[PDB]
Amino acid sequence: TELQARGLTEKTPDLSDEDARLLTQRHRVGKPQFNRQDHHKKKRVSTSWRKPRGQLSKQRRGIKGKGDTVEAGFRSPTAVRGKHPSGFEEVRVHNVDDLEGVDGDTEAVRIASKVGARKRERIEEEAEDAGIRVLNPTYVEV
Amino acid sequence: GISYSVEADPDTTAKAMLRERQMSFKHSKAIAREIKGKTAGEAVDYLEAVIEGDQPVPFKQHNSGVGHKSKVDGWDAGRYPEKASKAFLDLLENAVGNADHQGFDGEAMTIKHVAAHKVGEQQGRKPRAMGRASAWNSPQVDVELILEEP
Amino acid sequence: AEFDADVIVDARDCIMGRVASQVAEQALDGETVAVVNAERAVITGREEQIVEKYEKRVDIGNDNGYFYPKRPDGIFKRTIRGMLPHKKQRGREAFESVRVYLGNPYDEDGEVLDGTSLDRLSNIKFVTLGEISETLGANKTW
Amino acid sequence: YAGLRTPAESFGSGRGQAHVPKLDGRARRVPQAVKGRSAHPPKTEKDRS
RNA sequence: UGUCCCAACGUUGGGCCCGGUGAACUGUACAUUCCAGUGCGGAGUCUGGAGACACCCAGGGGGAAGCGAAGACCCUAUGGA
RNA sequence: CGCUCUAAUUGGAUGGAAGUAGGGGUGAAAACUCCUAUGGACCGAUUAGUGACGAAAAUCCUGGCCAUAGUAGCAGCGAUA
RNA sequence: ACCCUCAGAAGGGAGGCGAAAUAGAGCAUGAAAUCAGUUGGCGAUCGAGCGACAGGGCAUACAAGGUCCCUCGACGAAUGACCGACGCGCGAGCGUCCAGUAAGACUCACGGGAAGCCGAUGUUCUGUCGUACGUUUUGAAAAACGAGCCAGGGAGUGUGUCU
Ligand SMILES: [Cl-]
Ligand SMILES: [Cl-]
Ligand SMILES: [Cl-]
Ligand SMILES: [Cl-]
Ligand SMILES: [Cl-]
Ligand SMILES: [Cl-]
Ligand SMILES: [Cl-]
Ligand SMILES: [Mg+2]
Ligand SMILES: [Mg+2]
Ligand SMILES: [Mg+2]
Ligand SMILES: [Mg+2]
Ligand SMILES: [Mg+2]
Ligand SMILES: [Mg+2]
Ligand SMILES: [Mg+2]
Ligand SMILES: [Mg+2]
Ligand SMILES: [Mg+2]
Ligand SMILES: [Mg+2]
Ligand SMILES: [Mg+2]
Ligand SMILES: [Mg+2]
Ligand SMILES: [Mg+2]
Ligand SMILES: [Mg+2]
Ligand code: NA
Ligand code: NA
Ligand code: NA
Ligand code: NA
Ligand code: NA
Ligand code: NA
Ligand code: NA
Ligand code: NA
Ligand code: NA
Ligand code: NA
Ligand code: NA
Ligand code: NA
Ligand code: NA
Ligand code: NA
Ligand code: NA
Ligand SMILES: [Sr+2]
Ligand SMILES: [Sr+2]
Ligand SMILES: [Sr+2]
Ligand SMILES: [Sr+2]
Ligand SMILES: [Sr+2]
Ligand SMILES: [Sr+2]
Ligand SMILES: [Sr+2]
Ligand SMILES: [Sr+2]
Ligand SMILES: [Sr+2]
Ligand SMILES: [Sr+2]
Ligand SMILES: [Sr+2]
Ligand SMILES: [Sr+2]
Ligand SMILES: [Sr+2]
Ligand SMILES: [Sr+2]
Repeated sequence: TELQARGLTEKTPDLSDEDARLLTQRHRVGKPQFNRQDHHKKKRVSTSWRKPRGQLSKQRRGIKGKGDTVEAGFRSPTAVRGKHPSGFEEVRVHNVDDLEGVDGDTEAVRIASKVGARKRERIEEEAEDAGIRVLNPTYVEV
Repeated sequence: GISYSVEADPDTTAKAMLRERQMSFKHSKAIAREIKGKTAGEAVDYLEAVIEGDQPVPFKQHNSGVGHKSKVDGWDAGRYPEKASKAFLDLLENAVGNADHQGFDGEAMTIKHVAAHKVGEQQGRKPRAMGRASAWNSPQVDVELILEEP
Repeated sequence: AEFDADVIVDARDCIMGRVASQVAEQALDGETVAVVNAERAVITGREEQIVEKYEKRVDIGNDNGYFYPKRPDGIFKRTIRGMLPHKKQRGREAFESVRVYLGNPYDEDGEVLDGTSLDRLSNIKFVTLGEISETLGANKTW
Repeated sequence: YAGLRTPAESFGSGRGQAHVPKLDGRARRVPQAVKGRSAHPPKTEKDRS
């Protein structure tokens, strides 16, 4: 009568104190948008980042207000970089065999969009029985 | 051409459309805007009065150079686009006709939705001085109308 | 016509600029202020030079316009306006919660703000807003 | 010779137009022109062994 | 002898309003400006003030160092004729 | 980092591929990825190659389109109809 | 096809076919520019590189993010008190002690709370900074040059020889 998601939807990974601290830092500090200079001024200029190269470029010259310039200094903490917000490390899965070797306590699985409903159903029941959470679960009426 | 841009309940609604009409698109927006919400009958009487020159159509957007009209309410500029008005009369005639054929009281139905869309231009050319020719086109207009029981 | 002022200031024998400076400060802090007896407010210096300056403001102008007040009423309020960011929301709000009056339309007597008083027994080189207005050609309605 | 089979010439300065070779009011030959030559295309002379 | 003093009235066609038809030039963006100043020394856009309720019609063209034409002058090129 | 096609190894797709639209997540970033709708047949990953491989700009090219504008013109000619 | 409408082999309406007519004739898909209608935010007293970063308003079906707020407590870097006591200075005020104490960003735990609620997205408001971009140039917001807008197109390639 209502929609329910398959699998261990509420599962949380177990992280060391230091990893939870750094994951919490990443989430608190965040980062600037880092969109290309003046993308908002011209429709033909997309948001995709490009190093401002104009000799007189205000952003290139680092003028406050013209947006931040990509620099290594903005990198996220190594210990948490790339983690899903939940804290899990993601593993891209295309079939049931891809579930092999995955630690459901430290990794969550993400089924490629290309995968069909039939193969997804098998992957989803096998992941749950392996204690692995599926990030993009199927919702069935139960 | 267009497709109705608004949902319509067949059990309490009647529809109609004009296709590729060669008339002012700008006049059509003005007219649609003015008759929306009116009853089919009121719209008709209104448009006949426009063609007769007794009731101006407010020109709120395409108004450059347009002289003011005392009978325009809450606005200044207006005109009497008789051609696009006659086209709307055909549309209403079709709408009300369909309406009645379905068992509704056509004239009494409210104009729930009415919008004009420019579907293209009939291209023309006009010779100019100095050996050159410039565009001389005709707008092509589609217009949708949905009538609804009170 | 009725102005619930939290403060009623008496400008009599008080240095216009010093009162103005304090009324602006209070107005920005949320206080509703009514300056009274503006025609008796005072400005130090040599009357001839002072008048030359206010007459210059009266003569300045053109099509765009430089409407400078002649009544002690407006002279004083303009003085206050120049101490407020009257073109910003907060600034206009403050300025609009300040009113100046010829004489005292209230029943209470205004208070004399510290540091704004001029000792007539120790000063001979000063002028009265009212005197300036008369010279400017205003119709002495006070 | 792809894109080079045209006597297209540029009008130079004077008509408020970019100096692009044109023929019958159509731009041609140059790489930035639609129907123009390929600037640095695959070449048969290249040793691919 | 209306060239002028010194301009007036009138005529015809436009102009203005209405139906129909229906282009072009031009357009980095923003743009209600004005006075000063500053700045590559000739600013609607920077600074300080002043002024500024929105929209529309007609007008004569002050400004946009207006639009149109990669200055024809001048010089430079181990250029052309 | 991304693009084309080749090869080896290895996967996805009518229980819905690519693309597109809106939206969620990751990466300093190039860009990667998922969800929903549309779509209705193809699509990847790794490794070694391949190169007519990346655009905001050139009075750049071609196509499409907006403001200009319901504006100018549809009067002027010794043939005013 | 049939029917209705219409001056009408037009068009429209209803209907029939097909998995799909949003496959109905330059008829697979259907971007942007852009147009009509409409939803959210702003809006007829107010100011212009259109934003970046902070923080407020209002708006939000699901899915793909799940956090966030307040009492208190723990930890507690640099920094760092009030009050009180004593002692100086013409005075504003300062010194010694209280004391490197109380406080102190982040993070965490207990208890309570939020689900338009936290993130995020749209728009708008406030604060701070801010006169595009690319090029030319000693110096460009420039009254120096380029572009109306968008999509697609658009520039280190081959042979030989040498290093
Ligand atoms: Cl790195
Ligand atoms: Cl049009
Ligand atoms: Cl004035
Ligand atoms: Cl201000
Ligand atoms: Cl004195
Ligand atoms: Cl921390
Ligand atoms: Cl190179
Ligand atoms: Mg853009
Ligand atoms: Mg007019
Ligand atoms: Mg000719
Ligand atoms: Mg070619
Ligand atoms: Mg030249
Ligand atoms: Mg010469
Ligand atoms: Mg010679
Ligand atoms: Mg492999
Ligand atoms: Mg391209
Ligand atoms: Mg005009
Ligand atoms: Mg005659
Ligand atoms: Mg198609
Ligand atoms: Mg470039
Ligand atoms: Mg120079
Ligand atoms: Na308008
Ligand atoms: Na009116
Ligand atoms: Na009226
Ligand atoms: Na003074
Ligand atoms: Na004045
Ligand atoms: Na040829
Ligand atoms: Na070869
Ligand atoms: Na005469
Ligand atoms: Na002018
Ligand atoms: Na051009
Ligand atoms: Na907001
Ligand atoms: Na240049
Ligand atoms: Na520049
Ligand atoms: Na300049
Ligand atoms: Na154009
Ligand atoms: Sr899919
Ligand atoms: Sr208009
Ligand atoms: Sr103060
Ligand atoms: Sr020339
Ligand atoms: Sr200013
Ligand atoms: Sr004129
Ligand atoms: Sr669309
Ligand atoms: Sr290329
Ligand atoms: Sr046009
Ligand atoms: Sr005639
Ligand atoms: Sr003529
Ligand atoms: Sr049908
Ligand atoms: Sr401590
Ligand atoms: Sr392009």
